[PDB]
Parts: sequence; structure tokens; C-alpha cells
Amino acid sequence: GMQIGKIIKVSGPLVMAENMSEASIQDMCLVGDLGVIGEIIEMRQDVASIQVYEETSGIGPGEPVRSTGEALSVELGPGIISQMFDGIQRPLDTFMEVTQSNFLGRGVQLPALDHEKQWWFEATIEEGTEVSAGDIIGYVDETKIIQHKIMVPNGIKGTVQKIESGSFTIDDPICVIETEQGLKELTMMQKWPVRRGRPIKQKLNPDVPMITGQRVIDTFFPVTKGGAAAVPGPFGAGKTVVQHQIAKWSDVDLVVYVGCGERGNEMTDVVNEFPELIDPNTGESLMERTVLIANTSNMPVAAREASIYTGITIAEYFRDMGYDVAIMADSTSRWAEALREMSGRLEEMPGDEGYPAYLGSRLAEYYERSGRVIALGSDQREGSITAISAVSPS
Amino acid sequence: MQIGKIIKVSGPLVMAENMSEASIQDMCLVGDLGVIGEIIEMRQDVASIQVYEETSGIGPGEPVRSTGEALSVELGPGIISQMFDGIQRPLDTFMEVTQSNFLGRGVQLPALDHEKQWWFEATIEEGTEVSAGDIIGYVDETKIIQHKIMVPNGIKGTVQKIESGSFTIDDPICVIETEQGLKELTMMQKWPVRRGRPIKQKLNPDVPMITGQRVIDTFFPVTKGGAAAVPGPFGAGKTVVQHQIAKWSDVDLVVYVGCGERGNEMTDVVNEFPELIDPNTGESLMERTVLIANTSNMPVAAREASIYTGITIAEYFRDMGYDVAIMADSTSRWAEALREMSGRLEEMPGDEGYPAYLGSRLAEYYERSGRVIALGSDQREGSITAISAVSPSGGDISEPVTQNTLRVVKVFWGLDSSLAQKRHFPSINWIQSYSLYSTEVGRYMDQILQQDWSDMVTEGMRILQEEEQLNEIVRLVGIDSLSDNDRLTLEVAKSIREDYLQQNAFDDVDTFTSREKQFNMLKVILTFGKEARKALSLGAYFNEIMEGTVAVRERISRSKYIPEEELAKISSINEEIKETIQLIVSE
Amino acid sequence: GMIKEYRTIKEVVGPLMAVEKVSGVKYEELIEVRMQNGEIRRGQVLEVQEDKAMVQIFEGTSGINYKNSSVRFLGHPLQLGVSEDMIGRVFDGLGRPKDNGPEILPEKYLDINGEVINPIARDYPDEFIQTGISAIDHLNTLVRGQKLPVFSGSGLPHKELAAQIARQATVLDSSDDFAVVFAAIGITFEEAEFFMEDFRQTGAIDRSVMFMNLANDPAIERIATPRMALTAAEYLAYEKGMHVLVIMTDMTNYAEALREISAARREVPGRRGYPGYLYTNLATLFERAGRIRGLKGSVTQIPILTMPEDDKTHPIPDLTGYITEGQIILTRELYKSGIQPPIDVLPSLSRLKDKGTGAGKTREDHAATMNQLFAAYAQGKQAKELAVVLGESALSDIDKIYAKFAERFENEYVNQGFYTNRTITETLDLGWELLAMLPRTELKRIKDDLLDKYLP
Amino acid sequence: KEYRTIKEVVGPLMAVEKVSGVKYEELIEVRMQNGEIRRGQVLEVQEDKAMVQIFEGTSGINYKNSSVRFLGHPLQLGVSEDMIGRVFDGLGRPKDNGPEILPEKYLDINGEVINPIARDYPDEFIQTGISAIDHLNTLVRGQKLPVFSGSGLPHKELAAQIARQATVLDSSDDFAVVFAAIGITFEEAEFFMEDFRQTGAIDRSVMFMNLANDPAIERIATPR
Ligand SMILES: Nc1ncnc2c1ncn2[C@@H]1O[C@H](COP(=O)(O)OP(=O)(O)NP(=O)(O)O)[C@@H](O)[C@H]1O
Ligand SMILES: Nc1ncnc2c1ncn2[C@@H]1O[C@H](COP(=O)(O)OP(=O)(O)NP(=O)(O)O)[C@@H](O)[C@H]1O
Ligand SMILES: [Mg+2]
Ligand SMILES: [Mg+2]
Repeated sequence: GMQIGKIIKVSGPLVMAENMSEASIQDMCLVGDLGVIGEIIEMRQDVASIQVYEETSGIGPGEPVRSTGEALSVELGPGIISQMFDGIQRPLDTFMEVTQSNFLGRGVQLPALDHEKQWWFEATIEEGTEVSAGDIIGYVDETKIIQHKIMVPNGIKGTVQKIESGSFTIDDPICVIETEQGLKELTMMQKWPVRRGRPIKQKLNPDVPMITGQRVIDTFFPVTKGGAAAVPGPFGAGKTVVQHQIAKWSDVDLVVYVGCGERGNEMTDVVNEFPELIDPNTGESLMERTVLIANTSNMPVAAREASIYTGITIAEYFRDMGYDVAIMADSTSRWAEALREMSGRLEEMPGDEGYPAYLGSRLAEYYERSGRVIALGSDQREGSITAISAVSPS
Repeated sequence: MQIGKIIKVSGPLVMAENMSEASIQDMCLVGDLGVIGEIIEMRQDVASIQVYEETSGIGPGEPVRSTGEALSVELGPGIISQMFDGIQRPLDTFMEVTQSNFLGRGVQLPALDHEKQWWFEATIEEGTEVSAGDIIGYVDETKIIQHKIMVPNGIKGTVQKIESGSFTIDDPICVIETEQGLKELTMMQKWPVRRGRPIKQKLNPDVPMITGQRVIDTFFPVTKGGAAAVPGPFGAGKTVVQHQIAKWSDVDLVVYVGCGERGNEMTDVVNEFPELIDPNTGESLMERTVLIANTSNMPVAAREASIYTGITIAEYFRDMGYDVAIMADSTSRWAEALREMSGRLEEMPGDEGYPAYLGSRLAEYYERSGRVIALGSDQREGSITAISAVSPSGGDISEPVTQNTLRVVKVFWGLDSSLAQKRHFPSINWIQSYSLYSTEVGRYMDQILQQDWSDMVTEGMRILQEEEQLNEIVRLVGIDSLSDNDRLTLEVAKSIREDYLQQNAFDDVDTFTSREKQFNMLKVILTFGKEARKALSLGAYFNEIMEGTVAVRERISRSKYIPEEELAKISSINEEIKETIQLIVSE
Repeated sequence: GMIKEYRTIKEVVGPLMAVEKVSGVKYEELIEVRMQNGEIRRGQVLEVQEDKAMVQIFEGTSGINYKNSSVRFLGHPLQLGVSEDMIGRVFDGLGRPKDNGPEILPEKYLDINGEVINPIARDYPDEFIQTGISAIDHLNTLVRGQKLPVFSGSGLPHKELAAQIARQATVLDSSDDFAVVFAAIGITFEEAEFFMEDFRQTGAIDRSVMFMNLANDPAIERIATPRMALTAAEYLAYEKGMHVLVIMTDMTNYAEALREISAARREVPGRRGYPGYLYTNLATLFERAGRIRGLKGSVTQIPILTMPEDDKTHPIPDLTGYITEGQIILTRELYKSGIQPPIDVLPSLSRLKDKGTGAGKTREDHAATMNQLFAAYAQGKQAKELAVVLGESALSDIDKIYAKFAERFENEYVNQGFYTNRTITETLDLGWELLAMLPRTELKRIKDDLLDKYLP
Repeated sequence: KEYRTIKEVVGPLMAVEKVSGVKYEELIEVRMQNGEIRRGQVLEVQEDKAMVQIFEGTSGINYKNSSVRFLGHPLQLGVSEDMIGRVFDGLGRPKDNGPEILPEKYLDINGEVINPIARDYPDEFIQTGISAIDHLNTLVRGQKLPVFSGSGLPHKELAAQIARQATVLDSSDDFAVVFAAIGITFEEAEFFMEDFRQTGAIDRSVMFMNLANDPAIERIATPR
């Protein structure tokens, strides 16, 4: 793990680097003297093609590249609800405090979650219990309404040896599982690579209508919990308002709103307004059921793709707990245009109208991650993701 | 013998080194399986080989053997009524020898039956001096076709001995004394398919073929020795057109090349033609037909082979003094194989990826069609009429296969999907289509019929062209504006379209119209228009004329179903038109 | 390590991988990639030169590393383990069971490319299949052994039409029921679940084999999926004597996966970036249909595809139509009018209808009334169009009749319902009722002997 | 110096390799394997390669066994007063079975631009004999005045009538018609030939006849 690459090409968001033969496709890396964050997407001999998620101005050949050895991932655990993240899940308020700036620097490495925050873990499973992926060992009352259920990670199977209720950070071992490989310690946090769909037992038919409170939708063009809806329209037609309306009023448990390549003020609008909208029955604000992912039009273009996968993975994580989730992607054209931009810089053979030939399957794979499911776990709980997507055709 | 070594396999392309003793166009047995291929490029000891069979399971290090001979056809008794694959392997014997219903690979099969006995009738006296193309005898191969045994190219001398008898195509039947010693001849000659068989002289193709398809023979005729293309979208009727011509045209022999199309279509021909028998004659269409089949899912490079195998067999029978029709369905599939190999060879691509030599390959093929004086002292004439389907993507005739074809052929039967979608078949667009033989054919028809046929054709097309103008006027100003004369023009145009142009290939009588019946059908259609126009001038009204002629216009519409033996019923309609109109105007 | 493993991966680009220092590798050979986590991925040799090989990976190249990943060449092409026990079972796109059923020991392994039927060994398809759908049985007749696709569009009910065909299809003789082989290619869970539920509700699941590649499965696996399905089908048909109905959807996803590979290989494109060999590649699937002399079974194909932007000139419907034996076209205009099934007969076609219909097969009036209905409907639609631009007053009295004919033809003849199963006799009788709207003198396609016998 | 180095053939175009001293627009000759001669023109010349267009097309040309000869001058027309009364094809070759023209000189068929200072402005009446032209749209000596027509319209008859009747009132026996037919049908060609011959207009005319059945790149040369 000591290999250090050397940049040989910089073209906007595309960086090429030699001496990268020990790194894996889809591994994250730190690019240049500044260590901006990027992802390896192609390998030719010892030369990596890197898609960079930050501004590359001022970087040139001869500078080092270091692989982190890990794919683009999210941190999943207490501390995620009510946050606003950038496209690669860096918390934007912490970003502002750590850099002491109102503007977005680069090369800043920030954990997604607060690893020093103290949480009360309530153990609900008994020692000696056989467990597999998805089984719930306990929970954290992250909000008054939303119980953050602590699930056994995918890949872990065995017998609960020791478990305890108490006050912990998300880095402290809370449970020991005895597996065939040996003893394994579990924390309140699990990591997941955002390009891989979180596994389920099976999909179910999405057949319960969502109440949006928008008459034309609920009456003539209704969407179900676990369904998917496209909202294509010219500029100014009202796509963003429709998505905000649904984010505000739909009868789901959680909302993930992905601002993908749109206006900064629109995300500011949501962090300003959602804490002020209080449900009369519970006394909880809308912000207490919402996760925001922001990568504005003038933020790094390749991070538009990251923002989509970061949002859908977070939605899948809460789905796995048995919740109904809505994910809003405003707008998926900006993600597609990121793919077209990189495709051209890679000098690929074009698909339709300049988009890469894999545009269709990337879109299909994204929407197949939405749906109503039986989650993994012996309780066979059900959850759903309803996907609402803006499209912005020329 | 030198043994080569495979260094590269990429689909139908194989590269092999240690081939310095081989040359371009040599056939090869490739790999452990010995699949059949042809050298298409030679660089030092490295051959580029175009494999005519599936290459799955072949890789570098395997042997390659050149046979030292070019891709060739066997030409002799036993060729008529066969169905070959693209490199002239008989498909029935392929099944029997492999004992399989599916196509294996590496199977070497002689094209003809080398053990069948044939009766050779010698027709030339010993001591006669002979050269290429001279006929020394014949074999009655089918009831329809007499197979003439010709002195092969490259032979010249004196007939030392010859006699009639029963022989196989391997038995020496004749000894010729040449300057280079005694040479023996069999009933079989071989010929490399990439070389046109030599001729004495090319002639103008000026005898119109009777296809029996009314729109073609009348308005867009092809001559014996001519070249026509039929481009059209899928479903428009290209294959039906070629089957109709293969069934009914007045040529001596038909060669049908199924180039990269459906397997069931070849199955259909090989099963139906033995059953299409004139009752008096007792002869089936299969007794004048040769079929070459390389279906769409058969080896792609064998599409090219099938084209050259077909045209060479056509040339061989042309050289005997016969008129031959060769149908290529479809030349776009051949062009796709050239594009595939060009890419594997990493050549610079042309338009839409086709190689730059695409146009010249097509030209070279059509240069082999034509009416000729064949070699030999009798200076007999023969001809090859090339009918080729083109299958342009989306029906776009501006694509390269169509445009390069139209640069060299003389006849364009442009099929139209909107005509196909109102069940107007053949779907030939009578405005866009053309025949550059039209003027000469019209003069020929006038002479052979001793009738003014060319003026009827010109008048028919004039009416159709006016209909196009009138139709545009109808949308712009409405149907009501048209004068009674204009409405009459639309009625006669509609009569040409529905009573003459439209022709159902699946009807027992409509499927074929003799030259004589075409003349009578077109005359009565035009006679109605002329007599009706005469009535109008005498003061009758278009609606009054229409109402008074229901019965006779119905006879016109059904004259296409009149038997060939009963043509007098069509010409009697002429008298009925004149008397009915005479009554109407007399009121 | 039974098979030699190579750590000589030298290039990883999308689904493509280059491997150096190899020997004995063959074109189209099956390969396995072993990764450090122990995951096994499969692939196929796309070309071999000297000691180098280019391979396409079915499951993608994510996580692959030159040191961590080993490549082993299996010495044979991709095969399907076939067995009669596959009936009633559900597999993924590579032919691995996914229904949690009992393990299956294959009778034998068959190259999924199969082989070409010798054209002279074919039996020409001519057995009328009564689908019970009039727009098909009468005007675009399906026969046993045909390949007849449905051309559709996004949001259109092509899955309902296909399931109705599978539900209602039967030859008029005493033959056994169809065995159904279903291939899902890139489709959504809900699209696939529609077929599953229909197959279970009728019991057809018990005589069905299913190969499921869904939109969450790797896109390059789509290329093997229909070859897996057609290999099972040909095995059941020609080795076991079954009549097999193959339903494959969506072929547009198949061609888009082909284009993904083609583009990554930097092949020179045909139209719209699709590979120049798209026609030939599609033909290696659709020509695996038909009947063979001396064999009892058969393979009938109903491929399904969505026309991109409803454009029939797109390379995918265009080249498919150049291969298949007709097509059944659904339109959004008819679908918004509530016509079920929304078949537009005018651009639809069946190429095998002549020998499958008539006296002794359906009835003597079949061909003539088909041709007359089609011509009248074409004229009627044209009249309707003119009434839209110029108003109803512009039409002539005869064209007013044809416009009314076309309306009743769509509303009462084509629009029959997805759960209506009409006999061919009822279909032909309904045709004569519509033809009775027209003046008898307009029926030029029908001879008088038929008119006198059937016309009311 | 004959080159056996034809590289490729694309439609009417041909590529020639290992050439030296070749000029843009130079006339070339292709000696085919059957021995016939096809003329052509250099469209592009770079390094040791030349790109040429063949007026009669490339069909029937086996390029490996055919040779190319570069002639050291542009395509020219051998002009003579004896061309009056003669019918030529699209490439200037006799079409009336009459003797070969003995030229007074050879002229580059591109011609040269008239110096605007040396131009005289069009002047004086040309009587076409057609009222609608002569009165309302008068043709003047030195003018360019086209006919815009359509397929099926009788521009054929109008062209023949003007050729037949055009005259200057000012001068005697110094009026000549040059008629160029471009892609016309055989029947159209028949019509023009008989009209000129039967009225005697041929005896004051020069005709260059390119027909639809002729190779189409001949049409580039015909009007020039
Ligand atoms: N449902 C609605 N009720 C009231 N006003 C609306 C509504 N929808 C849209 N508007 C108005 O229309 C404006 C534009 O809507 P918006 O949702 O921003 O469009 P957009 O489709 O997202 N354009 P863009 O972001 O450039 O793609 C809003 O600012 C409102 O002024
Ligand atoms: N002359 C005809 N008479 C009657 N029906 C015809 C005629 N021509 C075509 N048809 C009908 O149209 C169908 C399609 O004809 P076909 O000749 O197969 O088209 P195609 O142009 O060869 N299509 P393709 O092979 O995909 O390029 C036939 O099966 C008939 O149903
Ligand atoms: Mg917006
Ligand atoms: Mg066809």
C-alpha cells in the first residue's frame, strides 16, 4: 500500500496518472500536491484515468497520487438525519467551521458523521442469539419519531456473544459477534459503497398510493410507495416546486433531497424552511425527517454523479430499517450531463446525442434501486423507496 | 507442404505466419478443425485469412494449410437443381454425410456428384480444330436444359478422339492435341469465382425480359443482359419481386442467391419449385434453377463467397448460349460482410464504416452481367440479367450501398412503404422509379407487337403524373374545385393503379400476366378514359358517365383474373365501352 | 489451482479487460476472474493474438486489480447445463437457479451459441396458431415455428399482449400445450413480476422455463441471456419433442448492451453508434426458430421491443424487421383511444400467413376478406385524416362511409380486450359484418363466388 | 512515364501514389487493362500522391493492371471554325460520324476572367422571335438570361425555338449558336438533333451532347 502515482495529464475533471498499477478500479484517491479527492475509473498498463470530485485548477503533471484503497462510500449511522452533505457526503456546516470560510475550499477531508458525539444505545437483542445481515441488535433514538435501528452489516453472520446498553460514540464497539472467521466487533456505524445496491430479500409490488396533497397528482397521476415518477419540463415550469411540495407533505417516514447541479439558493431555502414546518401531531419539524445532498451547478461537475449515488444509498439504508423513504433528484439531467462531459474527456465512442453508450443502463440501475421490499433479517420487515426525478430537457 | 501458424483470431479474420509459399486467393484449411478460409492479404510470410465458417474455439499456435488453389466452382452435369451453400457445398449431401440437421464445420464436400453416370452425346467430328467455348457434345441434364460441354479456356487444338456414351464427370471423354501435347477433357471444368469468365464481346442488352409483372414490364422494364436494383424498406416486397421473376421470367436458367437473408425463404423455394409444373410440358421450375444459400445467421464472410459463386455459375451457362437471371437477395448483406472484414483488418473506414473499395466491388459484380458474344467459332450470344435487392437502413436510399449501386445499374424499382401499407403490391413508386432501357424497349415492343405500345405507356405515365399534380390541387383547394375533366383524369389514374399496377403474387392468375394480356388490359383501361373524355365533350356529365358504366368498369377491374386462353374477353370489353358510352351520349 | 491463473491483467476499461502472457487461449473461450474477496466473475474471449487476449466481463470490472485478481481460461465456450428438470424453474441471466429450489444436475452442457439449422432440413412453418386475437389471427396470422415480434413503445401494454398470446395460443389439431421459455432482458421488477403472476395464476409456470436478467443485473449479462433461453428452447423442442413458445423482452435492452461493448472496443459504428454487425448479431438469435423435418417439436419466437422515441426507423426495430417474419406494432394513438390491444394493422405484417390459412386450415374466405378489410381500413383512415384537416363536410359520401368503417373496425374488431379469446370462425364472421357497411361494388379484392356465399 | 501505382478507386475518384511533378488540375490518362483510354483531372496533389476524377467513371477499371499517364497541361479544347455544323459528345468528341477536328489552337476549358476594365456593357437587341421575351424581357447582346422551368414543362421546345429563331437585326451572317445538352434523355436528344438538322440551324451551330445514360462526371466538362 506504499505506491505513489504521478500525474501525467490534467483536463478539467479528468486526471491521468502513471505508476498506479497497484490500485483497483473504483478506488478513491488523493490527487496532486493538494490531495483533491478523485475516483479511478479506468486502468491502462500502469496509467489510471481518474475522475476528480473537486476543482483541478493549478494541478499539473509530476504531482503525486495516492490511493485510499477504498471505493466511494457513505458512513451510515446516528448523526445522518437533518444534515446537509455535499455530493461525496461531507457535512457542509462542519466544512464551514473546519475551514473557517464561507466558500468551498478543496482537498478538505471530513468524516461524514460526528465521531465524538455521545449516543445512547439501547440493546434489544439477547446474547446467544444467532444473527445475520439486517437483524436488529438495538436502536438509537436519533429523533423523537425516528428510531435509528442498529442492523447487523452485510457479510457478518454468527452468534451474539456480548452486548450492552450504554452511552457510546459511533466508533466504540457495542456488540461482539462470534463468527466462523473469529470474533467480530460491531459499532453503531457501517460503511457502504454507493455504486452497489444494498441487498434485500426480495422486491414487492408498490401498490399503496402516496398522499402528496397535490390534487392533480393524487387524483389523475398517482404514485405509490415504492413507485417511481419522472417530472420532465422546460425551465421555469415548476419541477422544483413539485419536488419541494412532495418533500414537505408526503406521508413517508424520511425524505432524501438530492440537489444535483441546480441552484444554491434552493438548498438554502430548504434548510431555512424545513426546521420551521412542524407537524401538529408529533411536534417534530420536517428537518427532523430529512437528509439533504447538495452539489450545485457551479460545484464540481463529476460530484453531480456522486450526489445521486450518495442519496440513493442513504435512502436504501433507512429502507432496510423498515421505513418508507422518498428520494427527490433535482435534476437527473445534470447527472447525465456529467456523464457526457467525462465521456468526451475520456474520448469514448458516443452513444445517443453525445451521452455515453451506458447512459440507459446507468439510469435503469438507479431506478431499480427504488421499490417496495422485504429487507434482509429474520423479522422480514418491509420498507420502500419512492423515487421522484426532475428531468430538464433542452 | 508448408504448414502455417495462427497468430491471431478475431471473428471471421484469422492471421497466420510461416505462409511465405502461399499467395492471395489461396483457399486454406484453418486450425485443428480445418475450417475453410481464403487468403485475402499477404505481407511477408503473414497471411490475412477470411474464414467461411465459424471460428469459435480456434486460437494462436494452431496449424494452417494452403491448398494452393483459388476459391472455385465445379461446372458440369449435376449442377442444375442443386442448393449449395456459399462456397458451393451441396446442402442435401452435407446433411447426409454429417448425419445432422445442423451445419457443422470443416466439412469438405465436392460440389457435384462425381460417380453419377450421364449420357454424353458427342456432336463434333474427330480431327476438328477447336478452342475455348467450342461445343463438343451435350448432356440432357434436365427436361428443360441441355448441358453443352464446351472446350475450357486455355485449350486449343485438334480433336484426336471422341465418342458418345455413359460417363461420369471424371471420365475423359475427349482427347485434344495441343501444341503442348495431348490433353484430356472431362464433362467438368473448374473456374476461380473472382475472375470473370472471358467473352468475345459485350453487346447492348436490348431485348426486354417478360417478367410477367405488369408494372415492371410496362413502365420500368429490364432487358436480357440488363441490371436492375430493387431497394426498399423491410416488408416492402423485394423478395416477392425476385421470386416472381425467378418463377416466371422468360430466361433459360435462374440462379438465386440468398445472401444473408432468412432460412425459411430458401426452404420455400427448394420445396415449391419442384411442384411448379406446366401440365402440358411436365417440367418443373427446379429443372432450370440453381440455388445458393448463405442465411443471415450462417458465416458472415460466406455472404461474399455466395455472390461470386452465383455470378460465376451464371457466366458458365451464359457461355453455352443461354439467357440467365441472377437474383441477389440481398446485396446489402454482402456489403455488411465487407464492412465487418474491413474493420477486423483495421482499415480506414469510409462512409458509414463501409470500406472505400465498396463501390468498386459492386461495380465489378455488375460489369459481369450483360449480353455477350461468347467464345467459340459459332459466335453464339448469351446474357446475364442481374436483379439485386438492396435493404437500406430505415428505407433511406441515400445510404452508401444504394447510392453506389444506382451509380452502375440502369433500372431502379424503388419500393415504397406507404404503398405496402395500403396493400398496393408490388410497392413500386411509379414517380421515383425509372428504367434507362424504357425508350429502346418501347421501340422494340412496337416492332414485335406491330402495335403502338410505346404511346400507350407514355399516356399511362402521363395520366399518373397528372394525378400527382391534381392530388396536390385537391388538398390546397378541395376536391370540389376540380373540373369534370380533372375528375375523369383521377378516375383513369385510379384505374391504372388498382386495375393494372396492383398485382397479387399469391393469386393463381394475377401472379403472371403475359405480354399479350398486358397489351389488352392497358388498352381497355385507356380506351375507357378516351371514350369517357369523348362523352364529356359531347355534353355528358362525369357523374352521369360514372353511373352509367358500373358494369363495364367492373369488367375492367376483373380483367386481371381472365385466363390467358380467354384473352378475347378482355378485348371484347373495348366494344362494350364504346356501345355503353354511345348509349349514354345518345341519352 | 486446477486451472492456471494469470495475474497478467494489463488493461481494465469498462467491461473490457486485456490479459497478457497467455497461451492456448481460443476465440470465444469462457474465462473466470477470481478476486481477493473470493468473488468469481465470468467473461468471454473477444479476440486472441500471440500471447494477448481481449475479454469482456459479464459482471463488470469494478474492484479489479492487477495484483489481487487472477484470470483462468476454462478451455471451452460458455455453455448451458440443460435438463428436463429446468421446466417449472426460474434462473438468472446466466442460467443459475434463483428460486431457492432443489439443485439440478444437468443431463449435458450445450454451447449457448447453438448451430444453424440446415435450410434444406427445415420444415416450412404453416400450422395456424389461434391466438384468439383478431388483429393477429386474421390479418397478421401467427403459425407454429414463426418468429413474430411485438414492436411497442414506453408505457404501452406490450406485456399484456404477450401474456394474452401465451395464455390463449393453440393449434387447431390435437397437439400438446406450448412449453413457454421466457427471457427477461434488462426489464424492471414490475415488468417481470407481471409475467410471473400471470404464469402462476394460469398454472403455465409448471410448463415454463424462465431466465431473468433484470435492470439491477449487470448489463453485459444481457448478451448471454437470450442465447441461454434459446438453447433451452431448442433442447426442449428438438431433443425432447416439445412445442416451445419463446417470449423475449426487452430486445432494445439487448442491443443497447451490444452497443456498450462495441463502443468500449472502439469499433467503427453503423447508424446511431450501433455496431455494424447489429443485423448479423440479432439474426443469430431470431433465426433459431422453426421446424425440422422428421422432428416433432418446434420453436416459435415472440420477441418484444420498444421502439426508441416510437421511431420505427431506429436501427433496433429497423434491423429486427429486416430479420423477423413480420411484426405486430402497437401505437400510442390507438392506446389513448382505449383500443385493447392497441394494434395498428397498417404497419403490422406476418410473412407466413399464406400457407397457414384458407380452406382446410382456417376457412376459404380468410385471405380475400383480410385483403379487403386492410384496403378499406387504409382508405377509411385517410378519410378520417382529411376530416381532421378539412372538417367532416369536406369528405365525399363514399369517404364518409370509409371513415365510419375505420371507426367501427378499431372499436369493435381490433378492440376486443386482453381477456377475450375469439375463435377464428367468430373473427371471420365479424369481418364480414364490417365489410357489409361498404357498397358491394367497392369490394374489388373479393371474388363474386365468395361475396355471394358470405356477404350479408 | 506511365505509373502502375493506382492505390484506390472511390466512385469517379482515383488515388495515384509515387507521383512526382504533378500539378493541380493537370490532365491525366488512364490506360485500362482492356486497352481503352479514360481521361481525368487532378483534383488534389500532395507529396507523392495525386487525387483525380475520371470523366467516364471508374467502372470496369482494374486499377492494379491499369496505368496512369500525366500529360503536363490542363484539360483543353481543340478549337477551330470547322466546329460549326458539328455535333460533339460531353467530352468534345465527334458524335456525327464526321471527321476529327483539326484545331487552330488548344484552349484551357476553364477560360479566364474578363478584366472588368476591359468589359463592354451589354448592348443592342437580340430578336428571339418570342413576344413575351423580346417585348417585356428583352435579351441583350452579352447578357445572361436564364429560363426557370420544371419537369414536364416544355423548356425543351422553348430552347429549340430560341436556337432556331435568334438573330441580330444589326448584322448579317455573324451569328452562331453553341448548344450544350447536360444529362438530357435520349428522346430529348433526338428532338434537339432533328430540330437543328431539319431547319438548318445546325449549319450555324456547335452542339455538345451529354445524355442521361452517359457517365455523369462528363457533365462537369460539358458546359466549360
Ligand atoms: N405549484 C406551484 N404553485 C405556485 N407557483 C408555482 C408552482 N410551480 C411553479 N410555480 C412558479 O414557477 C416558478 C418556477 O418554478 P420552478 O419549480 O422553479 O421551475 P423549474 O421547473 O424547476 N425551472 P428549472 O429549475 O430552471 O429547471 C416558481 O418560482 C413559482 O413562481
Ligand atoms: N407482389 C406481392 N403480392 C402480394 N403480396 C405481396 C407482394 N409483395 C409483398 N407482399 C406482401 O408483403 C410481404 C413482405 O414481402 P417481402 O418480399 O418479404 O418484403 P421484403 O422487402 O423482402 N422485406 P425484408 O426481407 O425484411 O427486406 C409478403 O410476405 C406479402 O405478405
Ligand atoms: Mg428547478
Ligand atoms: Mg426479403
